[PDB]
Amino acid sequence: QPPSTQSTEATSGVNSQEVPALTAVETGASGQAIPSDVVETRHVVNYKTRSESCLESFFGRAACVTILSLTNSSKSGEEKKHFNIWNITYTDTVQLRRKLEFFTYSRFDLEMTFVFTENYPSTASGEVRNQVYQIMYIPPGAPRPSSWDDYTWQSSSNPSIFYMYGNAPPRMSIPYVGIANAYSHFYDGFARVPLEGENTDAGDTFYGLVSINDFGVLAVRAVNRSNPHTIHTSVRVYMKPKHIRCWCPRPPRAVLYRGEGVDMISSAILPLAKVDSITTF
Amino acid sequence: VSQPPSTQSTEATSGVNSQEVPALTAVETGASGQAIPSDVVETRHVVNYKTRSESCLESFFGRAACVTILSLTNSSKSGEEKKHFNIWNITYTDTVQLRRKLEFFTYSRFDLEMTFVFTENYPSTASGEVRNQVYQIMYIPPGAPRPSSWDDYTWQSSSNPSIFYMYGNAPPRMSIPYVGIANAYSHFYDGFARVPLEGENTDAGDTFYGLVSINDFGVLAVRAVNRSNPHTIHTSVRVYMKPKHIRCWCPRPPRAVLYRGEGVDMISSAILPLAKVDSITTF
Amino acid sequence: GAQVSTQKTGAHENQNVAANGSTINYTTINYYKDSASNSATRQDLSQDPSKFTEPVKDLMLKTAPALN
Amino acid sequence: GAQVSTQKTGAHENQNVAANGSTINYTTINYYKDSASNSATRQDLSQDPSKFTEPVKDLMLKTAPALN
Amino acid sequence: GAQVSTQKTGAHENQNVAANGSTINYTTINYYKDSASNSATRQDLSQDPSKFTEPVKDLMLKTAPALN
Amino acid sequence: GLPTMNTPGSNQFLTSDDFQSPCALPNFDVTPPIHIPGEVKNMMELAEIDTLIPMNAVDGKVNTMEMYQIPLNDNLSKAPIFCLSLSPASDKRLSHTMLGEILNYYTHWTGSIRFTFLFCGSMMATGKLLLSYSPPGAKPPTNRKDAMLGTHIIWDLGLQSSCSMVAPWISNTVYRRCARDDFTEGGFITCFYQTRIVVPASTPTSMFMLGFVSACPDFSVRLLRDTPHISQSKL
Amino acid sequence: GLPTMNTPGSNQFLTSDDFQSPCALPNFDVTPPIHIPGEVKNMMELAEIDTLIPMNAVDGKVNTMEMYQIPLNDNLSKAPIFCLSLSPASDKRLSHTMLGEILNYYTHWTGSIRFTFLFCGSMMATGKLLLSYSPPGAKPPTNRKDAMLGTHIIWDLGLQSSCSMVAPWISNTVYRRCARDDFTEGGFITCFYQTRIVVPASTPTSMFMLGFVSACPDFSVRLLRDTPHISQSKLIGRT
Amino acid sequence: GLPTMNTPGSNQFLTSDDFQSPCALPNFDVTPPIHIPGEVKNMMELAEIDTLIPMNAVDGKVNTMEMYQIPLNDNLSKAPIFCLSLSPASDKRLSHTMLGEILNYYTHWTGSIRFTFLFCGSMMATGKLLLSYSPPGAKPPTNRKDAMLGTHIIWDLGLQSSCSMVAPWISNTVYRRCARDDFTEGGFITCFYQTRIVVPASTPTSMFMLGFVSACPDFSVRLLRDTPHISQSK
Amino acid sequence: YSDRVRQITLGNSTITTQEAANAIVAYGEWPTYINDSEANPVDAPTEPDVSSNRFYTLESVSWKTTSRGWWWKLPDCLKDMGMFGQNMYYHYLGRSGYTIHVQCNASKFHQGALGVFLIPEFVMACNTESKTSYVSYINANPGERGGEFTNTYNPSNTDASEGRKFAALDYLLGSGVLAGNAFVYPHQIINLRTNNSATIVVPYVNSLVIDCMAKHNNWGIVILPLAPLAFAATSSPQVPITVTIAPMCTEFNGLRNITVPVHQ
Ligand SMILES: CCCCCCCCCCCCCC(=O)O
Ligand SMILES: CCCCCCCCCCCCCC(=O)O
Repeated sequence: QPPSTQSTEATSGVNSQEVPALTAVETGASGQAIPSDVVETRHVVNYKTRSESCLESFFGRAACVTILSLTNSSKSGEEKKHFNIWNITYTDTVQLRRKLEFFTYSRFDLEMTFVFTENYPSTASGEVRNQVYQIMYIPPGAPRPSSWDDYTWQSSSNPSIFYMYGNAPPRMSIPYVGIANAYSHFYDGFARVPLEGENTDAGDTFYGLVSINDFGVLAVRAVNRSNPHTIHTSVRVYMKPKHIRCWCPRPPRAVLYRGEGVDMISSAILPLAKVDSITTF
Repeated sequence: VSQPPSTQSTEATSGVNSQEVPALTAVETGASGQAIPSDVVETRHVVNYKTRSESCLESFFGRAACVTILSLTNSSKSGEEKKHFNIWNITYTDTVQLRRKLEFFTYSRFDLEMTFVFTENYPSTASGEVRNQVYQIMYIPPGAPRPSSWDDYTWQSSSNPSIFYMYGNAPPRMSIPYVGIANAYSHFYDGFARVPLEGENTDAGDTFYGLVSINDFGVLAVRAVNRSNPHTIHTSVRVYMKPKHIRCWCPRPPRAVLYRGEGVDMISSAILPLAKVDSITTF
Repeated sequence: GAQVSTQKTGAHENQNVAANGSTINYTTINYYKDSASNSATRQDLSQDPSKFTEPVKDLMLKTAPALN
Repeated sequence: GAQVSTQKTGAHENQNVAANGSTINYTTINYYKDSASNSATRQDLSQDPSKFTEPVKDLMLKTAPALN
Repeated sequence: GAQVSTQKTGAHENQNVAANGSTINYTTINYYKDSASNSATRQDLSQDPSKFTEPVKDLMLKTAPALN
Repeated sequence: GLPTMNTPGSNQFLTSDDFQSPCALPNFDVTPPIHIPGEVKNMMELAEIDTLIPMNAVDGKVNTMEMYQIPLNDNLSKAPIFCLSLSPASDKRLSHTMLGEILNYYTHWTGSIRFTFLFCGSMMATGKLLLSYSPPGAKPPTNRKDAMLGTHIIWDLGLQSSCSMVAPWISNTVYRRCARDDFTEGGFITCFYQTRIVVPASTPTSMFMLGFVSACPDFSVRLLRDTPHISQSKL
Repeated sequence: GLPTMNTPGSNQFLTSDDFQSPCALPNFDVTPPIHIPGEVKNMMELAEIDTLIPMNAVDGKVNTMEMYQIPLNDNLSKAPIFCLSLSPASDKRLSHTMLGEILNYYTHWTGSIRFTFLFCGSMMATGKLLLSYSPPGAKPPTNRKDAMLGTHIIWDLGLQSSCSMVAPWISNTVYRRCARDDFTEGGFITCFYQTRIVVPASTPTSMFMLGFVSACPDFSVRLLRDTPHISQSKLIGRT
Repeated sequence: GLPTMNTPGSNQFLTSDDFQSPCALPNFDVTPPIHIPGEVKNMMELAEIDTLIPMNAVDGKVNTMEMYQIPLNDNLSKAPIFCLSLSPASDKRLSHTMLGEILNYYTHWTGSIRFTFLFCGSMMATGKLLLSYSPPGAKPPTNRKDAMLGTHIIWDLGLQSSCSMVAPWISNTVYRRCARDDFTEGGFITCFYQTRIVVPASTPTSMFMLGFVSACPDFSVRLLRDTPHISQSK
Repeated sequence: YSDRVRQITLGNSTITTQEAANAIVAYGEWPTYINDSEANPVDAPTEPDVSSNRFYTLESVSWKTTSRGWWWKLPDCLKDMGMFGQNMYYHYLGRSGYTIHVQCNASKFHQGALGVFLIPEFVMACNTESKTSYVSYINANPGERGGEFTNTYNPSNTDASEGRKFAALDYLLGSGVLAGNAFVYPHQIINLRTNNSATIVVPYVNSLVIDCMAKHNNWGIVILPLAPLAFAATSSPQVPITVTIAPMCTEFNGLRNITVPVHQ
């Protein structure tokens, strides 16, 4: 059988030199008292468990992490909008990063699902054939395409997915790919150490984990040639960690995020509500 | 691998001139009469192979029913933005046929299957090309944030469950485990969420009574996924539900009159459900 | 790890269990880790109406005068 | 080469002992070469909160004075 | 007629021994008559660098002077 | 990978479907069960409970408490007190009973039906009643004489006041329809006096009787259908 | 060759889906695991950590460090020093403690909750404090007299600087909702002086106490949900 | 017949797929294999082969044969005579060697790197060179002193015409990016004279050294990626 | 053998007290040397032993009744500390655990409390608003001197000079995270009422087995005046706070020419 939470044993009145209800918070230890130490209790049997809050369950759902914008353009301009290159990150989304940021370190495999949706944004509606999209991963160090029709879309090594609109949302599994044994959610350091002969103005984005995060980019394009009647396609990227362990827990952020790091906005330094009094329930 | 039980078989009988007369049985005791044909008439022996399977509760409650209809609209007109967003509480107030069947019991325990049927039409005189739509359904448990609009951050659904459905594929489906905080769902609640006290208003609790005051399992949110098209398109979403793995307790009669509202309220215009006949001796 | 059991009978059966040999067996496999995902249970034909039709303290006999 | 294991219980299930019926079992087969492609793992419900709630070198008993 | 093999490990998996847990197990069946239709082969980690890095007729030792 | 063929019936939504599906809330542990009394396992357990028959729903006595009260008296009569069509689903009065309500969710039914009558007179009241069931397909019971060509019980009013008659399962068919049609003739149930009710001076002269109907243990139903007694405004 | 029938639910994307999928990066050599201190296996392990309660959320204390300081004084008063609604993921004061933050991701919760109080006055100061909990009925106590008619502990201020009270699981339900709800209201916690704080010469007359809250070992949660505690402007796709 | 559910990812094409498929040419006779010499089973077998380093990157020696010829003189000097940034894939001097090119098909790499040098001067000339590797996060090896502080060997010129210096895998990360990631700095490889080259009368006083780079046996690579060194018109 | 009395003996220095709370071993783990099974570099390691694993004192700070806290980075503080400091500049890589002992003496008539929290990866926000993550090396790494917290936020949106600094807000712990949950991190509290000292054993924590100390601060330390300092005197007496730190099981790898970082 799986473990359940502990049962509470039956108790009665106590008159002893034992002090389970008294402690010393200063030690760094939490209080250890349970109802059986403080009040008379009955025997209960606990069949309730905590699987619902295990880390795999906590992090068990896919979340939207970014939105990409692709356009099929019949105009002389906006050819460039046929493809969209995004830095891979989860920091565009606050709900997911907040959950991940409960831990200093994490190790997990990741799976991605994409959802495509499209409309006809122009007043001049007309026939458009069903379109196909290519999702290409460009690893760090790999070349970027300059255009939707750029030769690098050949993908001889870069992995990619060809999705035809209307089929089941495309999907793929990614193994843990850190160069460390665990992913770092936080990094109190610099990518490079400025040395004595260097300028004293020594910030310039070197500070923070952001400066050491290069997981490549995701390049998505429509794979066709322009059609007279244009399309705006929105691609929502979903992520779900899988097989996840974490270490060195930390409290969540109470205020709105400012960019990639832990920077704060002056408009959100006061996260808690006021009350009328200390004595109001 | 065994023979299922059949309904009661009949033994052969003959008339009995005795002091044992089961026909004359009291009901004043609260018991029902138990006589069967072998007790009152001469009978033929009959082997009984008939099985009460459709009457078991799992079968009675084993079919999906439409529960509600949601209206979702996709349009380029700015005044229609709010119509791409549809919020609905889960309740079976909206569906007479299913509510009534559930009512036969005071309490029930079951897992529930949900299926969504989407249908598209043009609500206006527009009829040009639009692109195939995608719909998102996310469930928002009590206490979770609600989206303010169809296009918002809460749609991230990082912890809330959700389904993305492409129009034209098989209707999406999901199983929901029993979610009560009780050991059974209550079909009825003869009580108040809170007890007013210490001299507060004597009318207190007047609008906070009955099952609705304690019934909150969350809300279902459905939204258009696509950016707007020049030609307005409307989708009717039919939500179907089917209980399964079901146990029930404490029988009740079914409602005999037109329901009105969430609870047991009668409608004054329809409290006369029984048909009249011409005579007690009509046949 | 499949389960095998009999089917509800149809038009060409003699209505006896296993009297139709293997004809009436079917195979079912659960594909999910969460039992909520399972298809409906085997019909449970067990029942006991006395809970509602003869809920009495003093056992009643059919031939005895009910009001002894 | 299937794995067979117990399902989490639901509405019509047993005493949450998973020792009552075989109808609570389910099966699965891994279909991909990398384990990263598999389903989420079986839940490990082992816990040890003491490493965060009472990380003290010199152990105190809860009924002892915290400080003597 | 399925064959089985060890899956490559992942994030929550065991040590590099890959010997811990029967759950690391990818199962496969070929569905075509031509083996050209089969999925890719098992990783072959066998290596022989001497063919290209030390194809010396003489026996050369690393500690011995290369010359003499 | 594995070659497959999609047969007809694929990707359809059937409301009677019994296929497995992913759990939206996977690994939710279910709130533990407790014993709750009154567990119901089969709808038949409720069909077998005696329920009052709304027999006197005539001339303003319809949809009132008096609707279930069958009048009786101390006069001379060779006429029926009451008459019911047997069909538990089509008779207007039997349909609106617990048995009829469970039954109305079904199209076919079979088995014997129990009719129990309780006399609520004075203790000093006496008399004897003739209750009978006449199988279908012949001149209806009409008077008290023809009514005896069939199953009957003579109810001698006494301390064990309540009594019952079972309209035995007699049919040509295996099952009968719940739907009214001309073929599925249920037969008739009527009751008339063997003798008038007799009471002593200065006691009530009129009395009421309460009839009940319930399923016998051999009873069953088959195919489910929507119930015609439920209604709603268009949504 | 093998005939098949697609069921409802086919070709849909469920965020709760646990189906297997192809690897985009086959045969990848995964960096080996190492031992890392502080592994967390369950979120509940963090829920059991005692953290401070921002009780003093009155105007001028709210959102500053003084928010966590419960005032105490040697003046004699029968008034309560504090009051809390026991609704750990709703009460403005509790929803942002670590226990509340974990619970903000859950819909339903259960089990006892522990409250620990640390006195930070001088060594020279003494007195006695009454902590009390009552089930969600009758009236919140506004008087020590009623506070006594419930579950309570009297804490001798002394060398053991801290004490705790546990609000036992008393509920009609198995699980209470996190969402504010009258039906599932959790009860009341209050504190009164039993004995005024006694202050000798040269000792300050005002003191602070730090209150803490944590999950007890029997504590559990049922169901995940999104938190109404973090937000952002609408996200617009790069173009 | 058999009830089934299509999952996300259905009816999509992944270039990384490893699925079975029907044969377009049923029952085809594949010409039998023969023992073809020189079999390669793994790309690392090529990574371990010593190839030349195009060290003489000075304008005018670029894209010519002289590109691989490192000049030496008998002139007394304390100057550095060699400066590599190590990153096998991103260093302009290494990215075009076979090791660097193999790595330009990978995102990450590990293991120690070997540098082998060959003296091609007169038989008559002798002397000693300092070959040194200095870990990153430090002032470049400006002079011989700094080179001596780091990991080094002294190559005493004689009959054994070559020598090997190894730059061990000292890294904070397990793997480094192949990409020019300032975070995973290579460190520095340099060379100083240990002593002036001693040249007897009537010999050349200017000679060349060749350098080679190869993978050590603990070397490996990770994810495959497109190489930036090749292109074409649309 | 009471819990209130301790003797800490590392290297060639001993710290004692007649008043302490039992020491915390974060996560229940002691610092150890890297096992062959988890090693990254192949360089035979430098193991300074007593040369590094001894206590050093950071400059004492004064606790005023208006203080909002102090912070230090652990490896940064020890950067100039004798041989430990030299090995940091001589090697690319290095690893150490720590023993941290914090003291603050007070009279029986003083009240107030200092929480001592250790934050693995203590990452503080940029005080510029403007461009994100703009922090200078020099201000990020103050040495044993440390830096402080304020109760006001004033990002220097118009000037980098005050922007190169951290937005060290006390009530959001410099990161946006509420101070009341600081207790999640290993911590011990010095309550002037009773306990005058705190001891915490700190394991090395990273995603790597070993890293470069010149680039990364594995741990930070925060001392927060959770309860105000007070005394009956209106003089609002300040009391010293002394933080004493020793590295543990120190090892270094990757000997290189000694480096010097950008200086003030
Ligand atoms: C074919 C697509 C390959 C995508 C590779 C990148 C996978 C996610 C990298 C980890 C995300 C950052 C985590 C962190 O902040 O520590
Ligand atoms: C992801 C979707 C979650 C849906 C949760 C709601 C499930 C139904 C709640 C129970 C409603 C009352 C049932 C009853 O009357 O017996």
